[PDB]
Amino acid sequence: VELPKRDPPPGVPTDEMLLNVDKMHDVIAPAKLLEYVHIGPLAKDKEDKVKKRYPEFRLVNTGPGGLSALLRQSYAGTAPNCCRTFQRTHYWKKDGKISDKYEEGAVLESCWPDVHDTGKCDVDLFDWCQGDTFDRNICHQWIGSAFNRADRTVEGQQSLINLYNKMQTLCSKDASVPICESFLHHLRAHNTEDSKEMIDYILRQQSADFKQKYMRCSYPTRDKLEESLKYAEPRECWDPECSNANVNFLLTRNYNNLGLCNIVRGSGL
Amino acid sequence: VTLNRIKIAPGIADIRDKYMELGFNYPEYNRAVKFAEESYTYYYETSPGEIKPKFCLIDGMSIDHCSSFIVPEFAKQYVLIHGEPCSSFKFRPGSLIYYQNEVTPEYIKDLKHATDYIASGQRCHFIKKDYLLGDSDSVAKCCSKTNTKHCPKIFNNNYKTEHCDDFMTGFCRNDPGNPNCLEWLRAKRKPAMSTYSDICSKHMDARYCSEFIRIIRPDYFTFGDTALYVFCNDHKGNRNCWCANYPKSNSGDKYLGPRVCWLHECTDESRDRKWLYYNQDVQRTRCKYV
Amino acid sequence: GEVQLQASGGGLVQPGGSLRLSCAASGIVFSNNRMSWYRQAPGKQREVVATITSGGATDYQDSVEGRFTISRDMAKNTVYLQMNSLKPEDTAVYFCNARRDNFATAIYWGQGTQVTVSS
Repeated sequence: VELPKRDPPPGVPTDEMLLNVDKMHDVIAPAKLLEYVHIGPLAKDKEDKVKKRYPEFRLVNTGPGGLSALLRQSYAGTAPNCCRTFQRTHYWKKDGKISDKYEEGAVLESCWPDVHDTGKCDVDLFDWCQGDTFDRNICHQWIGSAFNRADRTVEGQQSLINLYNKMQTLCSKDASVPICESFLHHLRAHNTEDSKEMIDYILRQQSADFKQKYMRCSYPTRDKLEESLKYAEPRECWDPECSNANVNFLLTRNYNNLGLCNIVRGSGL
Repeated sequence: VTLNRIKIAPGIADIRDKYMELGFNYPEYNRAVKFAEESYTYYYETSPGEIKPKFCLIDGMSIDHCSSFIVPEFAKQYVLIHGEPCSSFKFRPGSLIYYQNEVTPEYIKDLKHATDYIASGQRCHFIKKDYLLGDSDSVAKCCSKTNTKHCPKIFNNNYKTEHCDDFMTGFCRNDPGNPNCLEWLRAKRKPAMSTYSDICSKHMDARYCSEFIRIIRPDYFTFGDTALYVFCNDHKGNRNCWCANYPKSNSGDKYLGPRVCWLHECTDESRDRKWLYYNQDVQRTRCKYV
Repeated sequence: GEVQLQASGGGLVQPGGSLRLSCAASGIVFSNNRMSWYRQAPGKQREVVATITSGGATDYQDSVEGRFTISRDMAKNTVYLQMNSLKPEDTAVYFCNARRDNFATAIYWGQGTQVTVSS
């Protein structure tokens, strides 16, 4: 008996059906948590290839015909690869080497977006910014950003206080090392009673050799102090020791007195 | 069982709905199963955030047959998910068998075990999402905002999210005066502020570095201080660097901190403040004139 | 005559204690002079320990910096010297001193008070 046959209309694929995961390394890498990145139809044999390329993601079968998507679950970026730069958000691992650019057979590893807005880098950078590995740009920006730490929760705030105690202990031993001169400077720019108090504590803890070399404006000689009583203005306004001093090594009292010298219109000294 | 009579009876109102007049030797199997075919060319949603064409995707059928009934421009933002199970005719693929008064879920199963007249599959089901990028160049066009036509919002939200950060670091290094690059910098995330810190350590004289300093002060002033330090070390003879790195002393710290007002050139109101350090500029506003 | 700079507040205290010295000036206004606390150990020249300008800026000797603090009260016209963490080498006679801003000849010295620290 005859049958009324009819073929369906020709298929018209959408953008999703034409997606190829092997072309989307720059689409998948910036993906965030709770975000589905559709990658199109994926054959069964290419599932391990995709899952090993993106271990931080879960491969989800979203629709028929093998339609799949990737959902970021975590960030596996390590401190030495994420903390010593502010511009690299991810990197690729292949044959034991680390590269900024993608290559077939590599494994994606991504950094937390807030890795420098929290204290997740304080431990690694506390050691890296000492000694020969000191990078002036990265380390100054690290210390400076800690003062305006965007993580204002009780945890980001507490990690900030833990870092201050470590820097206070370290810089009390020697405040001349570059990371400590930067910490003293940023305390000065913060301009609070706590930061000023920590400055005086660190500088007063220094050795006699440090004070004789850098803090002669704070500790004048007998003849210098006795002569300064003959003038009405503060000693810091005329003392050559204070005009040649490193402002990061001045006690808070001396630093405040430097801005009380009555500058005549123009240059007043 | 063997079929002896077949006929297609038109529907009542919707042309897409029709009836399949079936006739068998066992009269208990005789039935008039209503089915739906095609749909339209949807440029609209059938449900809130959904497009479910009247089409039963049979197991094994090509996947783009289900999307035959959507305008391609409209279908760019829709993804095909799994649908509810349905039935169809093997000789007439894509038909949507209805489960009505006489057509029970059991009947349609008994027929499939009987003869090769009915296939099974899942219902067409599209969900609204957003545009789906697939190239590195598509990311480039969206993030650089040279072409924002088929861009999801995560790559076209005026840099409110961090999705474009990795592309913009290299893009803005090559063209720091780009207006979209300054907008990306105004979002004040670390990659942007670090990128312009490297740029302005070489091009602090440029006008876009004056904007860089204004954006980052006072929340992230260190990114400008490091750039000014590098720039005025590499350009120690530049007169613009007179107050930041005094050229006639070993350290160049003659006018740092409160000593900034000891020279009129450092406090001149007509000078761009990018030529002073952040705290040096703060002390300038606290100078006591007589 | 009648330019009085009497110092008080001294006494005897074990090393580690504290003393607060006072000097209520008369015949002299602080908004016009620099006040300075001196001390003189037995058989030794006098040395300045702390000072304060007519504007209020302070300064200290290095061996007392952080331990001593010099303050002023413009209403009471009295200058103070808070002494903390007294070390045995602080035993001396502490006395007031007033020096005009630009009138150097008008300098005045006060009557000291005894500070002794020991066990």
